[PDB]
Amino acid sequence: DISTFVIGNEIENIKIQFIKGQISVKEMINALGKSSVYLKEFYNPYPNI
Amino acid sequence: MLDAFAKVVAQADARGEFLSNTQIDALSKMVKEGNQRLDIVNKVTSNASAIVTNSARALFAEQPQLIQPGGNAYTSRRMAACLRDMEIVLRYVSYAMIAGDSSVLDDRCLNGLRETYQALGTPGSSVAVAIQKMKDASVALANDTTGTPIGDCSSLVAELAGYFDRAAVSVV
Amino acid sequence: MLDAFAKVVAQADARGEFLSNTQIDALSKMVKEGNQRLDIVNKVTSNASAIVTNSARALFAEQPQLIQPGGNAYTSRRMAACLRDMEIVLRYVSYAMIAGDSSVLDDRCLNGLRETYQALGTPGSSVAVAIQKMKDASVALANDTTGTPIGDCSSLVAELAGYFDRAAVSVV
Amino acid sequence: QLAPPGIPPGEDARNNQSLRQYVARPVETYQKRSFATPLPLTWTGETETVGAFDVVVPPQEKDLPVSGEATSAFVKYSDMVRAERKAALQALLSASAAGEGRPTCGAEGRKFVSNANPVLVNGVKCVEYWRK
Amino acid sequence: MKTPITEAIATADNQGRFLSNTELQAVNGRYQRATASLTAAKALTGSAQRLITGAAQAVYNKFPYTTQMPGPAYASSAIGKAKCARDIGYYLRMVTYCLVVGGTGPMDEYLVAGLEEINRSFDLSPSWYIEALQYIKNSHGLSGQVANEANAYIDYAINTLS
Amino acid sequence: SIVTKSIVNADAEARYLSPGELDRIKSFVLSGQRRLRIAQTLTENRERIVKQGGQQLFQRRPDVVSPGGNAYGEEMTATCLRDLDYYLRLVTYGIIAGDVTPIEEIGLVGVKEMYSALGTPISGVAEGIRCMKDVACSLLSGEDAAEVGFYFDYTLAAMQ
Amino acid sequence: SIVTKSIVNADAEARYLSPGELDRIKSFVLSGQRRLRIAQTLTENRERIVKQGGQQLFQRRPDVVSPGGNAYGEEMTATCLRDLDYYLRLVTYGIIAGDVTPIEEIGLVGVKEMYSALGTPISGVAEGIRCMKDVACSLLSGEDAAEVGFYFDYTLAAMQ
Amino acid sequence: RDIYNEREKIAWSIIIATQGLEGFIDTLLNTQEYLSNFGDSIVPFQRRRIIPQRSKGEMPFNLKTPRYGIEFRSKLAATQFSWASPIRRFRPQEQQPKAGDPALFLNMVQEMGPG
Amino acid sequence: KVIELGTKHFLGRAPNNQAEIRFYNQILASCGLQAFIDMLTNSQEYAEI
Amino acid sequence: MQDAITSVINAADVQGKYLDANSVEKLRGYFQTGELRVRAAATIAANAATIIKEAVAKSLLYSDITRPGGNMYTTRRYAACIRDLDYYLRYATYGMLAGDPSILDERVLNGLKETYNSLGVPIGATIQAIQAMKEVTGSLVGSDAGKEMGLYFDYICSGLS
Amino acid sequence: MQDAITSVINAADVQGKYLDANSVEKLRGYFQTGELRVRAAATIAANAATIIKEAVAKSLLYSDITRPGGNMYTTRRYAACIRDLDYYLRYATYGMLAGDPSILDERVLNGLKETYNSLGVPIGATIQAIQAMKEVTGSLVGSDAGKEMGLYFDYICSGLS
Amino acid sequence: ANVAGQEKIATISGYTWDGQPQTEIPGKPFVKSIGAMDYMDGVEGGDVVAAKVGAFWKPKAPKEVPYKRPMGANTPELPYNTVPRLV
Amino acid sequence: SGYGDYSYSTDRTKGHVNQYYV
Ligand SMILES: *CC[C@H]1/C(=C/c2[nH]c(/C=C3N=C(/C=C4\NC(=O)C(CC)=C4C)C(C)=C\3CCC(=O)O)c(CCC(=O)O)c2C)NC(=O)[C@@H]1C
Ligand SMILES: *CC[C@H]1/C(=C/c2[nH]c(/C=C3N=C(/C=C4\NC(=O)C(CC)=C4C)C(C)=C\3CCC(=O)O)c(CCC(=O)O)c2C)NC(=O)[C@@H]1C
Ligand SMILES: C=CC1=C(C)[C@@H](Cc2[nH]c(/C=C3N=C(/C=C4\NC(=O)[C@H](C)[C@H]4CC)C(C)=C\3CCC(=O)O)c(CCC(=O)O)c2C)NC1=O
Ligand SMILES: C=CC1=C(C)[C@@H](Cc2[nH]c(/C=C3N=C(/C=C4\NC(=O)[C@H](C)[C@H]4CC)C(C)=C\3CCC(=O)O)c(CCC(=O)O)c2C)NC1=O
Ligand SMILES: C=CC1=C(C)[C@@H](Cc2[nH]c(/C=C3N=C(/C=C4\NC(=O)[C@H](C)[C@H]4CC)C(C)=C\3CCC(=O)O)c(CCC(=O)O)c2C)NC1=O
Ligand SMILES: CCC1=C(C)/C(=C/C2=NC(=C\c3[nH]c(/C=C4\NC(=O)[C@H](C)[C@H]4CC)c(C)c3CCC(=O)O)/C(CCC(=O)O)=C2C)NC1=O
Ligand SMILES: CCC1=C(C)/C(=C/C2=NC(=C\c3[nH]c(/C=C4\NC(=O)[C@H](C)[C@H]4CC)c(C)c3CCC(=O)O)/C(CCC(=O)O)=C2C)NC1=O
Ligand SMILES: CCC1=C(C)/C(=C/C2=NC(=C\c3[nH]c(/C=C4\NC(=O)[C@H](C)[C@H]4CC)c(C)c3CCC(=O)O)/C(CCC(=O)O)=C2C)NC1=O
Ligand SMILES: CCC1=C(C)/C(=C/C2=NC(=C\c3[nH]c(/C=C4\NC(=O)[C@H](C)[C@H]4CC)c(C)c3CCC(=O)O)/C(CCC(=O)O)=C2C)NC1=O
Ligand SMILES: CCC1=C(C)/C(=C/C2=NC(=C\c3[nH]c(/C=C4\NC(=O)[C@H](C)[C@H]4CC)c(C)c3CCC(=O)O)/C(CCC(=O)O)=C2C)NC1=O
Repeated sequence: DISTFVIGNEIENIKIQFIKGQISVKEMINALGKSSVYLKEFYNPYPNI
Repeated sequence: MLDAFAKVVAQADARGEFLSNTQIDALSKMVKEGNQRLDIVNKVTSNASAIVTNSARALFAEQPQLIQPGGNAYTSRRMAACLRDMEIVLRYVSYAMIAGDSSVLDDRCLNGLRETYQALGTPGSSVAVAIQKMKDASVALANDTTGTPIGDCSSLVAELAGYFDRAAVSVV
Repeated sequence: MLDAFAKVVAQADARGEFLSNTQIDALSKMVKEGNQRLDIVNKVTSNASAIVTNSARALFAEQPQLIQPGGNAYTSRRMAACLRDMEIVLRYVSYAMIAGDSSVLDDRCLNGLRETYQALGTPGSSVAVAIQKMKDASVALANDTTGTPIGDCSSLVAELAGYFDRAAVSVV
Repeated sequence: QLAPPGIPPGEDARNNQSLRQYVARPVETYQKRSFATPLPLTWTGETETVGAFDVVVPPQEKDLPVSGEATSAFVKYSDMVRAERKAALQALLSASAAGEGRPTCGAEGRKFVSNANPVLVNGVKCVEYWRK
Repeated sequence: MKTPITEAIATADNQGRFLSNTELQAVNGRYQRATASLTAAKALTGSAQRLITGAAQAVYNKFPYTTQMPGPAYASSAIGKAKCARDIGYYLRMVTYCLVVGGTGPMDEYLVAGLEEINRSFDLSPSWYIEALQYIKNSHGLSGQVANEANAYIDYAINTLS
Repeated sequence: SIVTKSIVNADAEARYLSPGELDRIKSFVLSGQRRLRIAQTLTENRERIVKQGGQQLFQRRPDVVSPGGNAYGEEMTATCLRDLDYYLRLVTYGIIAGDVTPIEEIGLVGVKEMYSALGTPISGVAEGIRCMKDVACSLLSGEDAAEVGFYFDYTLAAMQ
Repeated sequence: SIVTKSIVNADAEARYLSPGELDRIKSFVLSGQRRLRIAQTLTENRERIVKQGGQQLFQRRPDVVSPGGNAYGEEMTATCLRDLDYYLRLVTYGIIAGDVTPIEEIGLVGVKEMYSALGTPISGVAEGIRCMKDVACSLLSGEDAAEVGFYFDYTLAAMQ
Repeated sequence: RDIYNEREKIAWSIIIATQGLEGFIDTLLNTQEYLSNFGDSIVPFQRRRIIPQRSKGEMPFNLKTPRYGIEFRSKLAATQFSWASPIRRFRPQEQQPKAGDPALFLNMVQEMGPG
Repeated sequence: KVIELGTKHFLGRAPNNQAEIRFYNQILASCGLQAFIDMLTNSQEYAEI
Repeated sequence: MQDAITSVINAADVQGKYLDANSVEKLRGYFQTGELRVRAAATIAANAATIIKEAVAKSLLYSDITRPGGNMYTTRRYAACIRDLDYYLRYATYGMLAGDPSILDERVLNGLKETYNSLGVPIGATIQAIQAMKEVTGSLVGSDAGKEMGLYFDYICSGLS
Repeated sequence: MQDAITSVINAADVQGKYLDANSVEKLRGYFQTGELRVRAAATIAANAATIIKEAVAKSLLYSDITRPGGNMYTTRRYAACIRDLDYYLRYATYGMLAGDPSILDERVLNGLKETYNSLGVPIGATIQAIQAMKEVTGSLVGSDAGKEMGLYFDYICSGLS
Repeated sequence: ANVAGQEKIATISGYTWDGQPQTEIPGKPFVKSIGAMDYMDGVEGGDVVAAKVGAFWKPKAPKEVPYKRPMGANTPELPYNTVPRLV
Repeated sequence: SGYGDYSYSTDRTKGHVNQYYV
């Protein structure tokens, strides 16, 4: 769950957009994977390998 | 039985804490309406028999089966009970309107009315249609000037209609 | 409501037969204690308010949630009801101790107490912990010397503790 | 058999009710009325109470003395480790050897840890089956 | 809950009648009395911590034996002083609730119903709380009808304690 | 830090820092001296800032220190002033770093969860931070106060 | 444990337990009941044993509680009584195990190093153990006291 | 006495709603059932609660019906742990010691007296 | 590591169990290298193989 | 995961056996306590936040670990640890409903000590917080359900130590 | 190594506790079965060679592993494997006397799979020979002692697999 | 939910301490109270510091439309001589 | 590694040892 490693205003517009039925599951997952949260957790602390 | 002033205090004792200033200007503004609210309840209690009889007459001109022989509205006593069941809900809606909170409405009027009407075989949907027809006449009668200063009362008639819909969904 | 003497008679009428001599010297022994039993109930009724207040004080120094705002022991009426609910169980335990049988304890104290506490939302396990803390103080106060002849009372304080445990398992 | 509870027999209100406004009657029993709850028998000789004559205080620590087999066999066993026990005590007492090396733990802590069990070290042997 | 609203409703329901002009006037009195009571509630909220500490100190100065005598009922130890301050805060909270509500509805429900049972069992003198309430009445620093309305709910608690 | 953030944002794209990022790093290292001066002024006036912010908070929110409030009692009030001191220290860190990374990584990520688990109203903390912001900006010049309140505003936005 | 030690001593030689070792295991399991009884008596009289041993120690060795002694002060005296309780517990373990393996593996291996690193005189601990031995043997029968002091004597020998 | 069946509560629920509490228990006390058993001169009581030879009874009416039931529990029953800001502890571990703590022997050193 | 190299060169095998490692670790603890060599060569295992 | 029923069926099936009298014994034992288990699980679901709050307040709220330098100093770490305690409570409730701690082995304890050691989380403080949570939980659910829940709480503490 | 008594004493000592009622329960349980354990150990010491001979004859004596190419073809390998089976039987007897399989962990199973894998010894055939030895041993010592011995036989087989 | 309650944004109906759903009318679960504050504006985010929700820079339109427009082809056609029970 | 970063070296805290008198 995200709430221990985010402030709260990072993926809010992505959540509101999916709850309204504007984006599919795949678009929400794609937008989720290219957020600043994913960059901070699984890209910055590790090597590319 | 609570009024709207009682409700914030009953939620303030629970946390054991003083009312902050935002709750206080929420309450002074509410008070500052004040006269409008009692103008509303004055208009409903001045015309209560007319509301009830016109709603019942529209109900039976609409649904003739209740006064058909064998209907639930049959017999001199069952019509007399149906006449002022509606007047009971009108009385408790006016109590909840003057209180600012639907605490007297839930506690003595709508508490256990559903299985009361189930145990008698009374169709609760027709009671709800009667409640809706009393509601329409009450909000129609509420927003006329009739010698009152001109202003907006919209947030009060929305609450008055909300009490009627709360009564209508709880019966059925 | 039976005493221990009426127990054997109520089981003697059922078979329709006279009490044999073994039941009789079972009963003359029970008479021959006699004074010890009333010394026990005298010690509990002399100190009843102390037992109840010290047990309640230990209960709230232990479980502070009941007196926390929102708790089951909050305000002035719920604490007043909790104070002497314990005094009711102490009274009926003393009645059952003087009777020699837990027939008055089941009839008019423990009969329907569980769904009474369920219908109110009262936590029955905390009532049981309060019963246990009254029990410990009562058996501590029972076996003490206060200008009384030295002897053993062990079979009586075991029965006194058994009444308390019967009250404690039936509430929860 | 009988009409539902409370309903006066013969004057139901659902008699000729239409199907488009008929309400199903909820079932009601006498389970919650006070007269219907089961009492103790107590005429068949069954009082469901508790009192004197059912109190028992059995001792579990010193219930009463223990068997002769355990006693005789403890005396037996004690007549078996006595020689070796006194020999071990004798080996401990006069085994007052000196130390060597810089102390690691206060003034003690020299080459050997005190009271270390030697059988753990010397009791595990390297064996070569078909030895060299 | 005793408000001017709910007692008017209770008087209309006892006859089983609609709300007459009697009830509407009784409600209108609450409405043009409320403006000073809400100011009293704001002002007693703002000065709360200071008044509780001063009232506890005034009780300790008037009755010095409460800080010296050993026993659970006295404020000789630290938990006793904490519970004494908790009780004074309870009294001030009920006074503010009665101020904003408009009658002695909250404190009748929360404080005085079964009050002397506690003072008799837990062996607490009501004169201590009387001395605290007299300090709170003397030291709230209000003026006019704000003072007249706060004092009138203070001495109701004083009258019930006596 | 601005340098760190520029380096990561350039690292994800697998490129060196463009001349814009280097320009901005240069401008930052050139302003570092007044950044340290402003951090000085805010740092060594901490007692007055915390005290006067605590006052404005307790006058604006009397419920938190009212009988039973979250900060009710001597110890709880001391703990609340401790929290305000924490946030002032974080603001000084952010001022010297040139970016809210220190403030946000320490004290903002998961602050709602913590304060909900503690039973503290987050709006009271926001009020305290706003009061401290006014008190602290009162002691700075025009441009300095503008740049310093820049971080108090971010801390308030994150703490809604 | 006697069973454990017999098993290891038979394991090193790569043989099953001879009938002598099995005889001794049998005699041990037969005496286990009075072993548990003796452990009961010593176990549940621990307060008097520790108290009266501490007295005899402090009267025999006033220097350890004299001003500045290792056990000087309330806290140090409490810690010394704690140590005596440790050793009484170990003696009960050894009584039920039928052998000093529990006592020696816990509390005897490296005891000199520990007490030298702590600055405690080991002779004082030996005196305390002897005093506890007398107090504890006073509460047993003749044969029981003989068998129980059998372990106190080993603990004293190891603690020279 | 107990209610006969649930239809009787439906029957008498209406006098409260129309004629007030004052007209409800007006009609209740002027019944033949009240004047038959208690008259004007006798405090009422539960009639025939116990069957004579039996021990057990039929749940006296204060226990049978408390102040509120299931209908109102959902609304004004209390709770545990209601975010209620208690009086704090500051040292919960020091209150009772652990196993190897020498704090258990502080009530023993006075007992050992050099005299 | 010095303990394993000692047993390998002077006894032709690895350390046996954990109790053997405590015996040599304390010899290296207080006496040092030359005392460790003396315990190995003067052992009863050395004498018989 | 396998509950009591699954474990009995597996023990019977791994021998080609039909469910005999001992399996019936265990199955009846589980079926008798199921209703108490459901009651306890409902009550625990009702008061999870207050249980965690009270356990943290009694165990590590004012100690030095919440102070600068402690493992749970910053707000990130405080939130992370309260989330961990929520995990422990929820999985103990699952284990109590199932009557079998295999879910704790599969979903909680597998690689937990190693994660805590790599992160630097103090194990003793965690075990003490779980012990404090056991107190409050047994308190709230009564004696029998408290012993049931304490079984799995102690299982987690033993797997963590 | 630790037996049942040592394990109980350790569990009690690791908590600063005195031996309470549950420890007494376990200790009585061991003391009641000790005499049966001694009887079984004596009987097994009496007939070790015949047990190993019969297990080898029923498990792998005429299979292809004893022919050219199989593990244990030559006389060296046959002797080595019968010595291994003797080890397993002796250590299972030790574990049965102690009532605790820790000796099997410390003296037998530690690094055994790795040695067998480096040598090329088939693990399945070894487990089957141990299973056949379990049959003969339970046969010779009767039902209760056979279940006791089979506990540690299955422990060895699980540690080897 | 406790945050939403504590900051006076809205009351969320939860459960009782023993796990049963809260409700003001015992028919269905999670039925909450109403009145006098469900119809007040400018208190959408009350007690939240500087909550800018909507068009905060101005007061809002007077909210009046007290007339009924005949619905053409969109009047909800219901059955005659009966009541739509449920749906 | 970031800003709020735990180190045993910089941990002056009795969290790894339970000294509950501090
Ligand atoms: C528009 C009329 C609708 C209708 C009414 C109806 N009601 C009944 C019977 C009863 N109604 C009640 C209701 C109340 N009692 C109360 O105290 C309160 C205050 C909260 C209410 C709302 C009761 C107790 C009865 C039974 C007693 C009686 O009336 O004699 C009846 C028929 C009478 C009978 O069932 O014998 C009718 C016809 N039913 C409809 O068809 C209309 C939709
Ligand atoms: C230590 C106090 C525990 C506790 C008590 C508690 N009880 C209630 C409410 C009631 N208790 C009864 C009980 C009895 N009535 C009887 O006639 C008898 C004789 C056999 C008993 C035991 C009843 C009828 C009530 C409801 C009436 C009322 O008290 O107003 C209450 C709260 C009051 C309420 O629910 O509004 C408490 C607090 N509860 C605890 O938390 C303690 C463990
Ligand atoms: C016995 C009880 C009792 C009362 C209710 C009041 C009745 C009343 N209402 C208003 C005053 C008012 N009454 C209304 C109400 C309305 N205007 C409309 O156009 C709508 C039809 C209706 C809304 C439902 C408004 C809007 C005002 C105030 C004018 C304003 O706010 O601009 C005033 C003038 C004094 C004042 O403004 O405060 C009075 C005496 N007095 C009483 O003694
Ligand atoms: C009003 C009621 C009432 C009473 C209870 C008795 C009180 C009382 N008890 C005893 C007599 C006694 N009382 C006790 C009781 C005790 N001794 C102890 O050490 C225990 C603390 C305690 C047990 C609970 C015993 C044991 C005897 C008799 C002495 C004996 O049997 O050896 C006697 C002496 C006469 C006799 O022995 O019969 C009297 C007058 N009298 C009364 O008028
Ligand atoms: C407009 C359509 C319409 C209907 C069809 C009926 C449907 C209907 N029938 C009955 C009621 C009944 N219906 C039957 C039917 C039958 N009896 C038998 O023996 C056979 C099975 C079958 C006749 C061939 C009976 C016996 C009753 C009476 C049931 C009773 O009193 O318990 C009732 C209950 C109300 C009442 O008692 O009248 C209703 C709603 N009503 C309607 O409004
Ligand atoms: C609803 C509002 C409310 C009131 C009024 C209230 C009073 C109250 N005060 C109590 C105790 C107490 N009250 C005090 C207070 C004082 N004693 C002194 O010596 C001082 C002079 C004085 C402080 C000014 C003390 C010391 C106790 C503890 C007494 C005991 O535990 O025996 C107790 C006993 C339960 C407990 O231990 O907390 C109650 C119920 N509780 C409430 O919930
Ligand atoms: C020269 C560098 C070097 C070091 C440091 C070293 C350490 C080392 N420490 C050991 C054990 C140990 N080390 C400790 C240490 C500690 N326990 C604690 O709780 C503390 C945190 C910590 C002390 C500060 C303990 C208790 C053991 C014994 C383990 C056991 O008996 O199971 C052992 C096992 C050997 C034996 O004692 O038999 C070695 C080899 N070896 C080396 O060559
Ligand atoms: C560096 C970032 C950071 C922050 C902010 C932080 C906060 C933090 N605030 C705490 C308590 C607290 N904080 C408050 C604060 C308040 N009460 C109010 O009413 C006001 C709204 C508010 C003051 C403005 C109170 C009263 C407590 C004690 C709560 C209790 O113990 O019940 C605690 C628990 C005890 C402690 O201080 O160690 C932590 C860890 N930790 C961090 O690492
Ligand atoms: C379902 C079973 C399960 C558990 C339990 C689990 C724990 C777990 N705890 C973590 C961190 C953590 N856990 C804690 C916990 C604590 N700090 C203390 O002082 C206390 C003793 C303790 C709480 C009682 C803290 C502070 C961190 C953050 C470490 C850090 O940010 O460096 C992390 C790192 C992930 C992250 O937060 O980014 C994981 C994966 N994962 C799982 O899958
Ligand atoms: C390459 C070196 C080598 C040898 C020698 C060897 C021997 C060997 N001899 C065997 C059996 C046997 N060997 C004999 C031999 C004899 N009976 C007598 O009386 C005579 C003295 C003797 C013949 C000269 C018998 C009877 C068996 C079967 C025993 C039985 O199954 O009971 C078996 C078991 C079954 C089998 O043949 O696979 C092996 C493995 N294996 C090897 O790898």
